[PDB]
Amino acid sequence: DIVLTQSPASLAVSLGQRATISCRASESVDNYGISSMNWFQQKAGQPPKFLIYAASKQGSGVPARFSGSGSGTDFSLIIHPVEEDDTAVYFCQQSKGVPYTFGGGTKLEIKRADAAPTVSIFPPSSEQLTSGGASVVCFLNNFYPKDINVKWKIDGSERQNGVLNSWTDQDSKDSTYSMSSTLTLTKDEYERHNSYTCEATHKTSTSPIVKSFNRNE
Amino acid sequence: EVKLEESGGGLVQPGGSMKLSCAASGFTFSDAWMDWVRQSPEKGLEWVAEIRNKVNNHATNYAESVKGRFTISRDDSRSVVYLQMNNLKPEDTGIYYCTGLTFDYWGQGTTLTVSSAKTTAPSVYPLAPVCGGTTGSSVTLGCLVKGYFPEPVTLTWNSGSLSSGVHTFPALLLSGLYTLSSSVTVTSNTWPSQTITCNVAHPASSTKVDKKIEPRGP
Amino acid sequence: PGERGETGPPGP
Repeated sequence: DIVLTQSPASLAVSLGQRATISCRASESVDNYGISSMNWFQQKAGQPPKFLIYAASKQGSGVPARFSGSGSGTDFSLIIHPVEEDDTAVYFCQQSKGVPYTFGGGTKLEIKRADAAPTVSIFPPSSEQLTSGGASVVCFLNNFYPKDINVKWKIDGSERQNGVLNSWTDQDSKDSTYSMSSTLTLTKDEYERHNSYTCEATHKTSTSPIVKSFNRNE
Repeated sequence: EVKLEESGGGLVQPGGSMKLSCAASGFTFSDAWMDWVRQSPEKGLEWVAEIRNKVNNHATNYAESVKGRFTISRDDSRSVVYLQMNNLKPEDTGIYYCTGLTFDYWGQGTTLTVSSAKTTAPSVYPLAPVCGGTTGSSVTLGCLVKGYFPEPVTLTWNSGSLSSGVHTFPALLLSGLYTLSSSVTVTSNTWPSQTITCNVAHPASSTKVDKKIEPRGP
Repeated sequence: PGERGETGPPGP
C-alpha cells in the first residue's frame, strides 16, 4: 500500500493570500510517465469534490485559483487567491494502483477580523418538562476566532457536569464560527434551583458576555 | 448534470448483512468504472471496492479489510451498482459513497451503523426565547433534538424555505444516544408574525416531526 | 477518461 502523508494538518490564511498544502507518498506514484496524484475538496456536510488530477491538471470546470505540482513522492496543492468559500478539508489521493489511498486531509481556515458572539439563552421547553427532562441551551453565534470559553452558573455557583459543547465548521460566507452549549439536568434538579446563567469569555472582550434567566418568569 | 444516489444504509447487528445500491445518470454508465469509498472519523477516506467497465471484463478489486465479506456488482441495463456486505463488524461503520468514473463524481453518501444497540426515535422540542420578550431588532429561536440512534437526522426550518441565518450543530453522544440542536435568527418583525417550524426527519425510525415555535405563556 | 475517469489509474 502507498501511504500518503499530508502537511500541515491545518492552516489559517487571509483573503487574497496563497495557501500551500503538501502531500508525501511512501513510494512513487509515477506510472506510464504520469504522476497519479489527485486532490479533493470537502466542505462541511458534503462529499469530496474533485479538483486536480495527474498532479498538475485541473478537473473539468474547476476554478483557476486551484493548481497543483509535483512528481514521484512529493506533491502540493496551491490556492491563490484564497476566498471565503475555500474553507474546507483538502485531501490528496493516489490512483497508481490498487488499493487506491487517500491522505489524512488538511484543514484550511480563512482569517478574518475578530468578532464577538451573539449569545442567546433558552430555558427547558414546556414539552421537555412535561416529559420528565430538562435541558438549558446557550447559543453563541458568529464569532472569530474559534477559541471561546463558556461557564455555567446555577444560583451563582459554577457547574460542570451535564455540559456539552458543539462547534460549527467555519462559515463559507462570513468566515465565522458558531457554537451550542447544552446543560442537561434531571427535572428534579432543574426545579430545585432558580437562577441559571451562561457566561462567554472570548478574545474580543476582557469581561464576559452574560445571559441569564430565573425559572419563575 | 451527473447524479448519483445511494440507498440502503442503516443499522445492523454485528455479523449481519446489508446491500447498498447506487443509481447513476448523466454519463454513459456501461462505459464507466464505478467504486465505493467510505468515511469514518477513525480511518478517514478508505477506498472499499472497484468494478470496471464491459471492456475490462467487469473486473473487481477490493480493499484488504473487506475481501471475502464484501462483493461489488453492477446491472448495466438499470444503471445501478450494488455493494453486498456480509459478516459486518463495528469498524465497518461509516458513511458510504458511490463514485463514478473512478473518483470524478461522488454521491451524497448513505450511513451504515454496525451496533447491537436498538433504533430509538428522537424527541423534538421547540426552543422559544426567554419569558420577557425580544432584546433587540433581531431574535433567535432554537430547536433541540434529543435521544436518537443511529445517525443521522435531517433538520430544516420551514421545510427548507428558511436556510440562511441557520446554525445546525454537530451531533454528540450522550451515553449511547445522540443529541443535536439548531438555531435560526430572523428580524423581530418576521416572528412571531409569521410562523416558524422546525422539521426533523429520522429515517431509521420512520419519524417525521414538525414543531412550531410558539412564544412562552407564563 | 469518459470510462476510467480523469482520477483513474494510468493505462496504455
